[PDB]
Amino acid sequence: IVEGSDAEIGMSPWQVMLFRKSPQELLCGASLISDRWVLTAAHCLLYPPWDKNFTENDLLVRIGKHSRTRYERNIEKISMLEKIYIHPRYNWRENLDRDIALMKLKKPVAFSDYIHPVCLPDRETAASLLQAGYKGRVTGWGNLKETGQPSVLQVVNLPIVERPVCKDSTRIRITDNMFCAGYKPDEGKRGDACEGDSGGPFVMKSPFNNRWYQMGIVSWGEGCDRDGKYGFYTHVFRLKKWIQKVIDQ
Amino acid sequence: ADCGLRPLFEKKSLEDKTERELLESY
DNA sequence: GGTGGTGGGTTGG
Ligand SMILES: *C[C@@](*)(O)[C@H](CCCNC(N)=[NH2+])NC(=O)[C@@H]1CCCN1C(=O)[C@H](N)Cc1ccccc1
Ligand SMILES: [K+]
Ligand code: NA
Repeated sequence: IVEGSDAEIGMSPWQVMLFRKSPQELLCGASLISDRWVLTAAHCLLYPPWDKNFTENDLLVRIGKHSRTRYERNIEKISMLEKIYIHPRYNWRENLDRDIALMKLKKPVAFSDYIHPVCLPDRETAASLLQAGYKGRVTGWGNLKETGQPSVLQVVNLPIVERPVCKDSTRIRITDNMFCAGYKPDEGKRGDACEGDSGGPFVMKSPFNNRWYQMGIVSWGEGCDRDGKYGFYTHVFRLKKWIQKVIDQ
Repeated sequence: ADCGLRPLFEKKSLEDKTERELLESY
């Protein structure tokens, strides 16, 4: 998280960390959506240009963490991976199209105050909240700045930018399975996701029901917190069909 | 079923630092 | 330490 602040305990309890088994290292972020399910970004386990073909027993999942490293005794739950569902039509070559992947845990997790899932947007909430100029939270232990290593979970709130701006904000191909969010140069306010926040959720708290909704998934960008540059996230609802498909497995 | 309600914010009936900030945008 | 740098924390000795 670039130009953010330290997290309050359990303000993102659904925040999930992808850890690698050997060498023991962080990969990126994810999101607790179910009790046995976690949702991340596909480039975070499969990006051939970076020689990445991560298997089940290559990865851990650390839920309900706060300190980036030190093993929080009697707080964080470390889980195993049983199955990994990556989107078949994940266009990794061009523009991380359908940058999304799901994770079946060995068996379910018991919730604490530090572990608690986020809601998925329905047909209504998606249209209702995902208007440009509306604000949403992004979390992760990602870079503080592009090269940036925070000791604690980082938080930022950012407005959705409208499709036109994003379309030509970059020379990269933009789809509706993608949305851009962040700050205009003029806006004086700064903020953006950085490399390492990937798979982390773009959450929006609904005003009707005080429930939190993961609207996005930290996908990509060009640099970090740059002027005319906005963080790109995976459009959750425009994939809630495939999402539903593989949970009904 | 119980998602999106933080058992120390929504459940303890509490605001965070900047959920107010989020609300004010809508 | 195991997992930081201080006692508990947000969680034991
Ligand atoms: C894996 C994630 O940590 C990271 C997300 C970066 C988000 N931060 C910003 N700037 N909003 N993803 C990446 O780094 C992706 C994966 C592959 C390369 N990449 C990029 O963002 C490139 N800088 C640009 C890009 C290359 C290929 C396809 C799409 C974008
Ligand atoms: K200790
Ligand atoms: Na920006």
